Amino acid sequence: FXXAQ
Amino acid sequence: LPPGWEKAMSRSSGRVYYFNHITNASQWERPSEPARVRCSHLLVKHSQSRRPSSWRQEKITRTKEEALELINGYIQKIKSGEEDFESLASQFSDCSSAKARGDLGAFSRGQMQKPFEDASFALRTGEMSGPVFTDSGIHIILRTE
Repeated sequence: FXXAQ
Repeated sequence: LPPGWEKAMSRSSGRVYYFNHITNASQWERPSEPARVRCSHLLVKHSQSRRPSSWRQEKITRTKEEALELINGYIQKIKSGEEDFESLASQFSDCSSAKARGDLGAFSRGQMQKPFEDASFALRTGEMSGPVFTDSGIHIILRTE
């Protein structure tokens, strides 16, 4: 979720 | 100098400046690790983004080059004081965090896409990155805590 690993 | 910072030479003016190869920040002024940081960001997605879609537009077709031009423009308006980071994030970020003025909350290492993590942890509180590239798109990151 968006810039989460 | 602090982590990531290097001395450089202005091509248009000849004056020394400082560049950070982790955050892509640059500034004239000589620059002034935490367990957690709090950051906001402004994301501009492009056609090569892992998910070329956002709340702003269902099919994102702009090229990476065009995304970078938009990011550079937002940085310019932020640095000149013409626009606030928070206002630009709310209006133009291709992330749902736009609804919270770009705020992502606090995070530690081992949670974010790597270029984003590294930039966030190399910023000092209050500092803003340059363009940061991830699989998501291109970010401007502001460290708030």
